[PDB]
Formats: sequence, C-alpha cells, structure tokens
Amino acid sequence: QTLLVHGKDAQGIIKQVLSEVYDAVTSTMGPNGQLVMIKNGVSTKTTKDGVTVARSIRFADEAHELVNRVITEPATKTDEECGDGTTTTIMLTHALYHLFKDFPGFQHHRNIEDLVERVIQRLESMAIRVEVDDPRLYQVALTSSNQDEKLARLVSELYANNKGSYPDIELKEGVNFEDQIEQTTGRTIRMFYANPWFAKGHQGGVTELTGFTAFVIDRRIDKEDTQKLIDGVNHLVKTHKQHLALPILLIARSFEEAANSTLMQLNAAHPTLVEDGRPWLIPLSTPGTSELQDIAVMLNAPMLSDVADLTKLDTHSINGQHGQLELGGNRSILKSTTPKDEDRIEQHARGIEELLEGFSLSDKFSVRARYNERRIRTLRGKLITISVGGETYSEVKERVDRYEDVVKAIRSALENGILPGGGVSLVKAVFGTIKEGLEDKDQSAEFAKRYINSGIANELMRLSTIQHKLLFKDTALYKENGSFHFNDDWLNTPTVMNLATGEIGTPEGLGIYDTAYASITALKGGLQTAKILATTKTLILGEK
Amino acid sequence: QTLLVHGKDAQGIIKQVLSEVYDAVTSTMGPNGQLVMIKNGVSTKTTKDGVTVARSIRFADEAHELVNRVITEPATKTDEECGDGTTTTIMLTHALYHLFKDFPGFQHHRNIEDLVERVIQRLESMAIRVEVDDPRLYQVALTSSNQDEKLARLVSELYANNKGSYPDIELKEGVNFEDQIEQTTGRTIRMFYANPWFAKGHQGGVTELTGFTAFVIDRRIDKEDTQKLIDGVNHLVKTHKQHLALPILLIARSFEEAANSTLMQLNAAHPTLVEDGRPWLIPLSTPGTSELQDIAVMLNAPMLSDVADLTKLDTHSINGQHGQLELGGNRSILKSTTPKDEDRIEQHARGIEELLEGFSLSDKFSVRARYNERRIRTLRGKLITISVGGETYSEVKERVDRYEDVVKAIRSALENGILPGGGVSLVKAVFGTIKEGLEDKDQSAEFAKRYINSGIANELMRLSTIQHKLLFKDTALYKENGSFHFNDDWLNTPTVMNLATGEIGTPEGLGIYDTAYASITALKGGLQTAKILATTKTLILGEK
Amino acid sequence: QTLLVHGKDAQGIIKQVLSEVYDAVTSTMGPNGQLVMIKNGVSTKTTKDGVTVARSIRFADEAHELVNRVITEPATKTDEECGDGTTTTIMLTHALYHLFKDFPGFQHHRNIEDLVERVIQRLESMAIRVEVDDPRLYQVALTSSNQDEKLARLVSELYANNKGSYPDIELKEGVNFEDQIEQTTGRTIRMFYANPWFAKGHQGGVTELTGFTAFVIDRRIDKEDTQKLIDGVNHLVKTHKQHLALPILLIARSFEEAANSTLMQLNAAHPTLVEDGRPWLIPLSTPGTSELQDIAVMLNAPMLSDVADLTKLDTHSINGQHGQLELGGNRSILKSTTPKDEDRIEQHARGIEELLEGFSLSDKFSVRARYNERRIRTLRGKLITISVGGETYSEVKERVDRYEDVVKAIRSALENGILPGGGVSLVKAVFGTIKEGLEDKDQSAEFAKRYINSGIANELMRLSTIQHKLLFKDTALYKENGSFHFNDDWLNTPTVMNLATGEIGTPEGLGIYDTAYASITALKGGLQTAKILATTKTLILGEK
Amino acid sequence: ELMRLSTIQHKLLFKDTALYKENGSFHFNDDWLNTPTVMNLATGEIGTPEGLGIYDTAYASITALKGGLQTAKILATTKTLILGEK
Ligand SMILES: Nc1ncnc2c1ncn2[C@@H]1O[C@H](COP(=O)(O)OP(=O)(O)OP(O)(O)=S)[C@@H](O)[C@H]1O
Ligand SMILES: Nc1ncnc2c1ncn2[C@@H]1O[C@H](COP(=O)(O)OP(=O)(O)OP(O)(O)=S)[C@@H](O)[C@H]1O
Ligand SMILES: Nc1ncnc2c1ncn2[C@@H]1O[C@H](COP(=O)(O)OP(=O)(O)OP(O)(O)=S)[C@@H](O)[C@H]1O
Ligand SMILES: [K+]
Ligand SMILES: [K+]
Ligand SMILES: [K+]
Repeated sequence: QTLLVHGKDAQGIIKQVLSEVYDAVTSTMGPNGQLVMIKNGVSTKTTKDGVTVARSIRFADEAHELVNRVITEPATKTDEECGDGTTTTIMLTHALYHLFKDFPGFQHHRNIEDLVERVIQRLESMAIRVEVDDPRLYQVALTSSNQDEKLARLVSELYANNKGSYPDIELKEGVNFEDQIEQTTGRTIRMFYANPWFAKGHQGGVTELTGFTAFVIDRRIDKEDTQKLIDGVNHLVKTHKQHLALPILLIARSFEEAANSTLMQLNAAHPTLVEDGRPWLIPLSTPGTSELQDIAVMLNAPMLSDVADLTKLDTHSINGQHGQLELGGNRSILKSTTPKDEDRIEQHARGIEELLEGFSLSDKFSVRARYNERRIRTLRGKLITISVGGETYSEVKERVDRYEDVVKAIRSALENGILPGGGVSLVKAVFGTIKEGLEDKDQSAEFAKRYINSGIANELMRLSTIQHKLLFKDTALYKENGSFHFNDDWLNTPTVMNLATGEIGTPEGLGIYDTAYASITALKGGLQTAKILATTKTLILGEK
Repeated sequence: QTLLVHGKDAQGIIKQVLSEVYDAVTSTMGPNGQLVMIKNGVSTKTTKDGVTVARSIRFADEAHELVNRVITEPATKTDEECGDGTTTTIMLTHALYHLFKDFPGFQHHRNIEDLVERVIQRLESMAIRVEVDDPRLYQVALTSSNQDEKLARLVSELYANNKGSYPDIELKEGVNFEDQIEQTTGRTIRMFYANPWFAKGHQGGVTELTGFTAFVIDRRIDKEDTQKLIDGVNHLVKTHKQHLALPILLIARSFEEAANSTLMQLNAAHPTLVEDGRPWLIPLSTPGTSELQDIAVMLNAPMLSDVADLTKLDTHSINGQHGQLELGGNRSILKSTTPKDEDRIEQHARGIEELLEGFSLSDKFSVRARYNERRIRTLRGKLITISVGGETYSEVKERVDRYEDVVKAIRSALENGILPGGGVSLVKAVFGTIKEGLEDKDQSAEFAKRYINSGIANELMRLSTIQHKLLFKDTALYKENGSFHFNDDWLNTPTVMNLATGEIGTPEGLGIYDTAYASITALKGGLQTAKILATTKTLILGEK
Repeated sequence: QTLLVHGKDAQGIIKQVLSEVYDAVTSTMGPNGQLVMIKNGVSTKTTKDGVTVARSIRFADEAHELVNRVITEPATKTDEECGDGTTTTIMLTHALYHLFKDFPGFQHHRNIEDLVERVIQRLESMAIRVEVDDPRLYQVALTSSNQDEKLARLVSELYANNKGSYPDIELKEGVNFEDQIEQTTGRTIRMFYANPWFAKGHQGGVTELTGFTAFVIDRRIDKEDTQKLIDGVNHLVKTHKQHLALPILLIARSFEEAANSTLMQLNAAHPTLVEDGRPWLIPLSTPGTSELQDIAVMLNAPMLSDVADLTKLDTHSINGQHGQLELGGNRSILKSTTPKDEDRIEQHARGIEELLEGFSLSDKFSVRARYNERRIRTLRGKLITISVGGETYSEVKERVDRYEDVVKAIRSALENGILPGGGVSLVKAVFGTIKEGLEDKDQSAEFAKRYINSGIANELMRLSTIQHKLLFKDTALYKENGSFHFNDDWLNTPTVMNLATGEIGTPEGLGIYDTAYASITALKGGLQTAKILATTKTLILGEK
Repeated sequence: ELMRLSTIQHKLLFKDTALYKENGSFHFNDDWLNTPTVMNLATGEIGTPEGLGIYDTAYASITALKGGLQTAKILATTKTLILGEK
C-alpha cells in the first residue's frame, strides 16, 4: 500500500518485530529451554538450538522482514566465527534498545556508548586464562556436550598428553561401535588441486608422494601469465635437472582454466619424467598473504612475487625435499618431517610468538592477534583423525556434531579466555564499572553527572540482570523472598543454580563457564545493532 | 496467515489435534471395535486395523498436520519391527500428556520420567517365557487370528514337532483348495544377484547348483576396486585350478555397475569353464558386519577384509564345497549340507549362544541381543514353504496375511515374552511399583515425598486403568456397581471379559495374552512422544 | 471442508443416503412400478429395471457417494450371477438397518444375526423343486416376460421335448419376421483361439474340421516354456506320424505372445501337412481346473500337468478322433460324436452326479455344487440356436433381451428351487422360525429370553411384511379394514393380488413364483451390508 | 472425594502463603493427622491450632455441615423452575 513509512509508524513496527523475535529465541536459552517445531516443506525440525531458530524465522509482510534481517545476520555471523553466542546477542539487542528509548537527546546516546564501551574493557580485563594440565577443561567439555562421560574424558586427555604442541582434531564417519584414534604428525596445510587432472588416476584422487620440490607464488595466475610458465618450467627441467626431486609443486593463490590447460601440455611435453601415471607438475590453490609464507617455510620453498622469477634461480634457492606429502581435493597433508626441517619451522614459529609477546592487552584479543595464533597451530601441532562410531548410522552423524562442538569450544577456551557463567560475568562487569569511576576522586565530578545522576547507571545495572532472570526465573533460587537481591554480599560470592543437576552454588564451584569471546562479541554486536534500530526513523519498500 | 505460532495458541492446537486422533484410533481397539471407511481415490477401504487408520489420517491445515506427524511416525515404526501395538501407543500418548499438564515445574517432569522408567523395569521382570511343547502357543495363535481352528492348530504343531531347531515359515500363493507343506532343510540366506546377467538364462533366473567355492568380502565394491578383481580372479583360475569347484561366488556388501561390467568380461575371458550357459563367476550383494561372518561359516568361505587379499591365498584357506545351493533374485537357499559342515555351523551357533548366556537381564531385551538371536535362526532352523490355498483368488491373498500375522506373533512370543492381556499387565506393574518403594523402609522417606504425597502415583494409577476401561466399558463387567473397583482383591486374581465368547474369568484362564515387546515399546515410545508434545511451546510453518 | 467425519455425523449421513436410495429403487418394484428418466449425456433412458436404477444413481458430495458405493456393488453383483433380485436386496438393507438401530449392545447384534441365519435355513428347506414335464414352467415364463403368449409356449415345449438332457439356448439377430430354430447336438465348449493367425484365412475365422488329435495342458504357457514346445511337437510329428489325425490341438489355460510366435514358426517348419491353408497346430485358451478335465473327456485327450510330458507319450495315450469340430473366436462347438465316445462322456457325467447324490442339504445350494452342475450341462445337453425375428431392427434387439431373461429364469428355476411370490415366502419363513423355537420345549427357555421377550421377534415379523406392503398398498386388497391382518388363518392360505390381471387368490393358484436363489441371496446380502452400515461410525475422505 | 472436600476450608485460608509455597500442593498424610500444622494469619508464625490459639465453636461448624447437606441436596435434585405469578 505505502512503500514510504515515516514517523511513529516505523519505530512502532521496529518494536513490534523485535518483541516477537525476542520471545521466540530467548525461550530456547539454557538446558531447561522449550522446543520449537520448524517446518521445511514436509519434514518437522524439532530443535532447541538458538542459531537455527534465528535463521529459520520468516514473516508475512515485507516491512516486518526488512527489520528482521537487521537482527538476524549479525547474530548469524557470531556462530560462523566463534560457534556460540546468538541468543545472548539477541537478548541484549532488546535490552539496549529499550535503554536508548528512555534517554533521548543525541548527547545521551553518546554517554550510553562510552559507558558500555568501558564495560567491554572491564570484561576483557576480567578474562581468565587456563592451561592444558588444569582440570577445568573437563568441566567445560561436560557443560558444552550436555553431560557425556566418554566424550569429555577423551578430548581432555588428548590435549593433556600433548603438552607443548596444540593438537588439531578432525572427524570422519566410522563403521565400528568403538571409537578409533590415529596419533600421527600429519601437518595440515591449506593447499589443494587446481584441476582434477593433476592427481593420481587423473580424476582428483588422493596422491601420496615421497619427495618433492615446492615453489610458492604470490600472484593470482590467469591467461596473461601463460607465457612465463612455459619459460620458467623448461628452464628448471633443462638447466637444473641434477638438483631436483619429482614432482614439482607450483603453489599459488588461484589458478584459472586458461593456465591449467597450458600446464597440462607441459606435462605431456616431457614424458620421460612421468613415473607410474603421476604428472610431474602440479598447480595448487589456496583461499592474508602470510599464510603462503608458512607454506614456504614448511616445504623449504623460496618465496616468489612474480611468475618471471622462476627463470632467475640457483642451487642456493632451489631445495628439493625428501620427506612425505599427501595431496588432496580438499587439503594437503605433510606427514614425514626430518629433524633438520623441524628446526627451521620451530624457529619461524618463535618469530610469530615474539610478535605476540610485544602486543598490548587490547591488541591481544583483536583479529590481528587471532590470525597470527592460527598460523602457529598450522606450523606446530599434531593431527589426530578420530573415526566416530555408534549403534546406528543416524547416531554416528549426530555424535560427529557433538564431537565438533567440544573441539571448537576447548580450542577457543585456551585461546582467548573463560568467564563465570549463569549471567554473572556481565553483572560483575557493570557493577564494577559504576563503582570504579565513582570511587576515583579525580573524575567523580563528571562521572556522576553523566551516568549515575542522570540514571543511566541505575538502568544499566538492571539490564545486566536480564540473563540471570531468564535462566533462573520460576526455580528454587528465585522462589525465596519474591525477587532477587543484588547486594554487595552477592557480588563477593555469586550464587547460581546448575540446571542439569539441581544443586545451588558458585559458577566456579559447580563448573558453569562461558568463553570470553562469545560474551564480548554479543555485547559489542548488541550495542551497534541496538543503536541502529533506535536511530532509524524511516523505511523504504519500493523496488527500483 | 501467521507462520509463527507461540504461547497458549500452540498448546491449544496440540491438545486439539491429539484429541481428534485419540478418538479415531482408540475406537478400533479390540474385536468389539467399530469400523472406519477410508477413501483412496475411488475405492472404499473399510478396516478395523489400527496402524492403517493412523497412517491414513489427513488434516486440512498445515499446523494440524505438523502435529499429527509427530504422533503418527513413532506409532507406525512399532508395527514395522514388532507387528503389533499402535493403538495402545497412541492411547498412552494422550494419557501421559494429560499427566504432564497437571504437574508443572521441570523438577516434576523429572520425577514423572523416573517413576515411569521404574514401571518399565517391573514390566521387563514380569515377562514370562514359554516353550514349544507348552499348549499356550495354540491360545495365542487362536487370539491373534480372530478364532480359526485349522490355522492355529497347524502352526502350533509345526513348532512342536521340530523340538530344538526353530522353524522358519515362508508363504506363497496356492492353486489347490487344501494347503500343501514342504518339510525341507533349505537353510535361508541373505544373499542375492548383483546383476541379472549372472543367473541361468542371463535374465535373473533361479540358478540351482551342485558344488561351489565361496569367498566373502567385507568392503563395498565400486570403480576403484576394478583392478584388484582382475588380479584376484586370474590368480585363482591359473594357479589354484586343481582344488576348485565351479562356480566361484564373490559374496560382498554392495556391487556397483562399474564392477559388474568388469566381472562380465572376466567370464567371457575364460570360456572353457562355462558349463551349459552358466557363468562361472557370480557377484552377490547383502543389505551389522557379523551377518557376513555367518555366510562365511555356512559355506566354509574365508573372511576377507580387502579385495587385494584374493591373490595371497592357499589350499588351507580355499575350500570348494560339494553340497547344493539355489541362487535367487530376492534370496539364496542352501539345501544339502554334509554332517562335517553341520558340525562347524552348530559350534559357531553355540558361540553366539554362550555370549547370550553371559548377558544381563536388561541387556537380554535390547537390540544387541535380538540381533544375535536373529543370527541363530539363520544358522540353525529348517525352512518350511506353505502354499496357502482357498476357494477364490481374493481369499488366498487374504489368508496369506492371516498366516503371516500368526507366524510373526508366535516367533516373537517365544523370543521375548508373554504377559496377561485385557490391560491387566500395565495395572499390575503400576500398583506394584508404588507398593514396592513405599514398603521398602530405606527409601520410603523420599519415595513418598516425590511421587505419592505430591499425587503423581495416584494419577498414574488412574492412567493404567485406561486400557481396561476402553475395552470393557458398556459390557457385563462394568455394568455392576457403577464404576470398577481396583482393590487388593482384584490385584491377586484379576478378572476380564473375553470379547469373542462372552464369558468372564482371568486372562490366564480364558487365554488372553499380549507379547512383551509390544506393551513395553508402547510405554517407552509413549513417554518420549508425550514429553515432546508437552514441552513444545512453538510452531513454525514458513517454508525456507 | 472436513475429511475426517466422526460421531453422530457419520450415522446421520448414512441414514440420509440410505433413505434416498430406498425411495428411488423400491418405487420401481413390480409391474405396477413408476418409471425413472435417466440422462446419459444427451439421450433419455426411461426404464423400470431396478438394477439399471441402482447402477446409474450419482450424488454431488463425496461423503454421500462413498456410502452409496457400499449399497450399490453388492446389489449389482446379484444380477451378474443370478439375473434377478436387486430391489428386494436394497429394500431389506433399509429394513435390517432399522432393526440394528433399535437394539443396541453388541450382544443384541449377535442375537439378531443368529435369528436371521435360522430364517435363511428355513427358506432353504422351504425350497420346492420342479420337473420339465410340469406345467408350472409356463407360469414362470409368462410372469418373467411380462405376459407373452408365443415366447412362454416355445421355450416351455423346448425343455419338455428334450426329456433327459437339459437343452442350452443361444440367441442371434434374425432377418425374417418368423422365428427359426436349429435342433442340433452342437456340444458347446469353453475353448477359443489364442491368436487370430491359427484360423482358416489367417484372420480369426470360423474353422470347421472333420478329424483332430487334442492334447490338454494344465499350466499357463509363456516365454519360459518355448523350448519344451519345440521338443514335444517335433517328437509327435517324427515318431508318432502313423497314428495321427490332423490338426493337432494344444488346449491350455493361457497362451502368451512369446509362445504363439514360436508355434507359428513350427507350422511353417513342416509345410507338407498344411492342407488348403489350414495350420496343422492350434493353441487354445480357456478363462477351477476340472473344466479342462471335461474338455479332455469330450475329445478323448490325455490330461497333462507339465509341458515336458508331450515327449513321453505312446499309442495307448495318443488318440486321434474322427468326429466333427468347429473352432471359433468366442467358443468352439463339437457337433458329430460317435456312440463309442458318448459312452465315455455319459459315464464321466454319472461320476459327477454320484458326488452330488452324496452331498448334504446345505451343501447342495453352495457354490461347490452349482459349479459341478455347470459341468454336467457342458457335457450332456443339446445346443439350440434361435435366430430371433421381428418387424423392425429395434424390436429384434429388444426381443433378444426378452428371450435371454426367459432362458436364464427357466434354467435357474429347475436348478435351485421355486417359492411362492408376492412377498409371502419371507413372511412364512419368519413366522415359522419364531413358532418352531417357541414350540420346542427343550430350548424354549433361552429362545424366548433372547428373541421373543426382548422384542426382536416382534420386530422381525413386522419387517417381513415390508415386501407385501409395498406391492399391494393402495390396491383392492389393502383397502378393506384399514391395515392387513397377519393371523394364523392367513398363514395357512395366503392371499395376494395379481397386478397384471387384477384378480385375488393364492400365489400358487394365480401363478406368481420367485426363484429360490434370488430371495436367499437378497437376505444373505442384506444382513451383511446392513450390519456394516450400522456398525460404521467413521468416514475418511482425504486422498493419500 | 469426601476427603478432598474437607481440604477446601484449609486450601482457601492458606493458599498463596508460606505454608502452601513449599512442595507445590499440601500433603495430607498420617503424620499431619497426628500433629496438624496451620498458619496464624494475624501474626505470621507457624504451628498447631492448639499451640497458636485458633479455635472455633462447636455449634457453628456442625450447623454449617448440617445446613450444607440439606441445601446441597435440594439444589442438586431440583430439575424444574416456575416464574409465573398466579
Ligand atoms: N548447566 C547449566 N546450568 C546453568 N546455566 C547454564 C548451564 N549451561 C549453560 N548455562 C548458561 O546458559 C548460557 C548458554 O547459552 P545458550 O543457551 O547455548 O545460548 P547461546 O550460546 O547464545 O546459543 P547458541 O550460540 O546457538 S549454542 C550460558 O551463557 C550460561 O550462562
Ligand atoms: N478376545 C479378546 N478379549 C478381550 N480382550 C482382547 C481380546 N483380544 C485382544 N484383546 C485386548 O486388546 C488388545 C489388542 O490390541 P489391538 O486392538 O490389536 O490394538 P493394537 O495391537 O495396538 O493394534 P495393531 O497393532 O494395529 S493389530 C490387547 O492389548 C488385549 O489386551
Ligand atoms: N404379476 C405379479 N403380480 C404380483 N406380484 C408380482 C408379479 N410379478 C412379480 N411380482 C412380485 O414382485 C417381485 C418382482 O421383483 P422385481 O420388481 O423384478 O424386483 P427385482 O427382481 O429385485 O428387480 P430386478 O432384479 O432388477 S428384475 C417378486 O418378488 C414378486 O413377489
Ligand atoms: K543452548
Ligand atoms: K485390533
Ligand atoms: K421389476
């Protein structure tokens, strides 16, 4: 009817939509959540998973849907990178929106943003670190998997045994009832075939090799670079044939169909070097330039900027390895590595760690630091392939998902940090931030005027409670004395209820923990999305 | 209109749907049931069978249908594995749902689950076993077939005569008025042709053989294993030709179209061994790895993991049998077996029985034990092919179904257990479980507090009555003294009414019996489905 | 709107539908019936025939139609086997339905069934037999044909002249005004051509033969038996050529297109035996295995189970007849039969009659006995072909139908039995059954308690009246003294009104008779259909 | 049924109080019959009707139940109402 919506009408719809989503999702929070039945054509999808709920919600009107997609996509993006924290995000989205509405005037919006930012900074400082030898890892594994004895014990011991190198765990569909483990080196890499022709059997098979001579290229290769490939390859085969171990690996960013067809002819050009059907030249692709530098260090390959640099080479630069490599369609795997090669890789790993030593406190939790930590795991770390078993085929597939969540949780736990659960960490952060600025006599004049005296602090303290209310409302804890009392006594020793067992105690005592990155991203993502929904006064539905 | 449904609305619809299904199905229970007319395009399907009713119910709204499919599929799955117990299942689904509604608070849901679980445990202990020499088998056969003199007598004698080996009964469409029996050994197997070409006549016919040399493979064979088949076959024909009885049988899990085409050429490669058109090499498929181990023991074949193991073989491993086998499109049949071969098969059968001897009480009724008992019947047991006759063609087809239900009932009867019918077994179980915990002085403090004092026990005792009410309401039994009195006098000697005859007495006296697995699965399936329907507060209808 | 119908709603619709059908059909009963106009696209079909009415009734709603098809098809099935009794059936369907409704409780339903069953038994005992020399046959022929002098006289004399052998009458479209008769032997058989190629002219013509050598096969012949046919045929032509009369007839159950193509080549293989274009080998099909045994006895052919038995034969088994046979597209006809062959056929006919002599009273009216009596008519009995004439072409076609009904009536009359018409036989049966049990002092205690004292007998006595009411309401008979008086005086000498003439008297005196099988089947079919309509409480309209 | 009906006075007085809050509903066992606990609504404390001092006159509760039975029977058995003024 009306494509242009402005005024009281837009903000009315925004609050309407937000309300309906908030009820649907927040109901699924915790082990004591209520289930949702989703239709997907003919079948029924009954689930309690928050991210599945948020993704699957549809509306009738276009206006309503437009608003929904602003809430959905930032929440969906949290589980793609971390793995946990969507419901929490959406909860707070309502929470902070409500706040922005009570305090109008664009000076107050500034005051709210600055206050919450400082709360984030306290959360990052509150972040607790944990080692592989500590029994806390078993507690987190038991909570994330919804109480399993065999699953939590196996992964915890696996990280405990490999004291030094962080083990990488990958999964597969098993046939046996019992689970089977393969403790191997298997240094995982991010390279794979450009074209199916280059593998053993000429149909994208898994080629195993016992010797190679790798060369890393930086540029994306297309039809323009077809001339330089013929120049570089024939130079290497003719001149430097003495110091060479077949096959020659041309690792790069991307290989186009024009370049791949040229390299297929170059394999056919020299048929003498073809041993048992294997092509002696293989181009390899990788989906952040320093990841290729890791690939160069692992395989003792020289780093090359241009394609024309392949001609100007020598015995000093060219080094053919005699290890063991396994090329694949999805990824490559390096198994056998000599003590001489490991000395080079460990020294390069220390160099990245020395950069992380010099970083600041706030920069340690950034994307720059997390990317550098990802490079360390690729270089140092043993690969463990677990074929997950079960009674039926459906149970095997279900158990793989339960295995995957435990691995993703434990890895991110020791990486970033751990905080006390049951919606306590948020309460401690807020009550701390208000108390910190008020206690400090230098800035107490302005700190009180902006936040405390205006009433924003009071409101923000009530909003931290929201997670704690929703989990434990209509339970043994909240039954006593009407509402809950958030006094100084509670701040020192915070009590919660373990919903799995039933007993009452501290989040530290009972063993209820959340990852640091999940709660931080939720609050960061919550602030930005809440501001946008609040400040938006106009909606356009007209298709151009 | 609204794809998202939440609140009082969802649970209202759930109860609405459940009510309509409960009325439709429970009306068909017992011999005194009322018929249902089903349309299926143009024809009318008049039936009293509960599973047919549940499958055929459709609704107009998508919301209503969504709920229906949660009730239907678990009930439909009971008749696929057992053969009886759907109405009973659906009955209790309403029953336990109603219970969950009266006692809110997720602590009470836990209390209900634990209580019912213990009732299941009493039902498993109450399970009575029966032998082939006992006249009770005639009573069960007479009840299941809805009173037939010739049918019940014939099957009961058939199990009674073969005292030791459990006879397998298979059916076929006959031409004569009288029924005809074929008492043969005919050791049934789970193997059949991979491709129609390999049979006699080259069009999937029934090939009879008098000598063979079998080889069992574990892996699923595809295009990748085509090389190893040519290596293994030509090794066997060239080297080990002296100790060989044609034809060679390659039994495996699955044969792809790529592998079958390769083996067709290998038959054509050696035309000297082809006798009267029969191909000398046949690949065989089977739809749980230990079933192939049974196939290996029957035919004296060596168990092989890999396809490459066919090369590395000797006279010690290779053993060509001189019995009699009948290959087929659906299944294979082994008839002639020497006393030397039967000694090997019986010794292997004892080994599986020795594993069942060491199992626990609860583990004996599990899927693990039932699968092992299925292997015993395949190894030891004579096959009896009965060509069922009648007056017309329609009566022959109808009588085959009546024959099939009797066989499925009698086999599962002596396998698992038998309980007293007329909805008595459930009442005895519940009243027993309440009395057991209350009498035991150690746990009486908490047992009373959770179940009895809260009023769940009282409610659960009224719910066991439901089967007994529905069968015998508006009869001679219920007419006296308004309602029925469930006192200690009734618990000792429970009276029922046989609906077929009319007389009054005990379920043991009159001969009304139910299989153990049916009533157990109904209550197990009832608890889980009832909890889900109760805890579900949300419905989604939006197609992604 | 609602696919699921349950409760008061189903039974309401059932009574509604039943009522509308009952009014439409029962109005057409008797010569004083009212006509119905049926549309069938563009033309008008004005008829008084009950079966045409029942078949042609359609409804608007699917629910209503669903109910209709339960009433229609059992009534339609009565005219397919007997030829008369549909209206009567449908009448009683309403009658017994009404009964079942007055007496609820599944014990009373049992009481009603047992009572009516005994009434059937009295009807079977009441059945009167008649001979060909008796003038009663003229009376029945006059009633069935709706008063015709020439038609009733001709058929009655035809059965009277052939005293011993029951004559078979077949019809054809004539050209002359006068009717023409062909008194010939023409022993009718149930065999015809498998393929049109095998006849004279090679296009399914009428082949006349004067000599043959028949062979009867039991099995259905297909592509599997193509090998044994070539073995059997060439054995007979080569070895046993001396004792053979052409052509060779291969009589069987069914001939597939694969087998027929093989036998066509075998005719071409031996062209020396082909006389004037006639193929010397003919396969013959027949649409109950003992009908082929009759075919074997007629033609002196050996009975053969398997196709391979054609090889193992001798001069003792093989016997080539020198009679006269006429093969055809619809049926074959055997005309000339020697005194030697008739001695064999008559002796076989006595053997079937000796089996009918030893049968019980209840077994004599069964399908088993009727099938055996059908075999006697095929063996012994002269065929009479009457070319029916008339003034116009439309009158010839109409007269053929009037001829056919007279033949079907007279044949079934002397076969089963005759009872007094005007709805008297049913009244005598019911009043007799009530009086029989009450008079017998041994069982009078329970007989009174179940039927008489409860009031079922009283009700059943009113229901027998229904046929008598509907025929003679608003006539000279019912005009006197308000209603009709069913006293002991009427039971001794029952009076009726002949609707054709107008005069008053006994059904025996006036000549109003019904066939036994029609009234029995109506009441048998009425009881079963009435019970189903009564006990059905549910309707399903949802297409799967 | 009659045992559930005696509870009615006890439910109406003490529903949504400290006594009924614990363990969902109230448990009328043999332990309670020996020493019956109530809540004094004036003060707030919990104890026996004898201990706290909550007493009813005999004639009041008797007349209530006597009067209750007769009036309840009449209301139940009455199937007809006439409103027409003569
Ligand atoms: N056993 C437990 N007892 C009490 N509280 C718990 C327990 N387990 C988890 N929690 C709390 O509930 C929260 C768990 O979050 P979820 O309900 O999984 O929502 P979410 O993590 O946003 O949803 P996702 O990302 O789709 S798995 C944590 O923040 C804990 O504080
Ligand atoms: N002759 C009988 N007299 C009294 N009770 C009977 C008789 N036969 C069976 N029963 C009872 O009725 C139940 C039979 O179940 P059914 O009516 O067949 O329902 P169901 O087994 O769930 O339906 P299915 O699985 O589709 S055959 C048993 O549990 C018996 O207790
Ligand atoms: N001339 C007659 N006078 C009196 N009653 C007759 C006469 N002819 C027949 N009847 C009676 O009416 C009945 C004849 O049945 P119809 O009206 O033909 O119904 P119907 O036989 O069920 O219908 P069909 O099978 O389609 S021919 C018999 O049962 C007789 O009792
Ligand atoms: K969750
Ligand atoms: K049933
Ligand atoms: K008629």
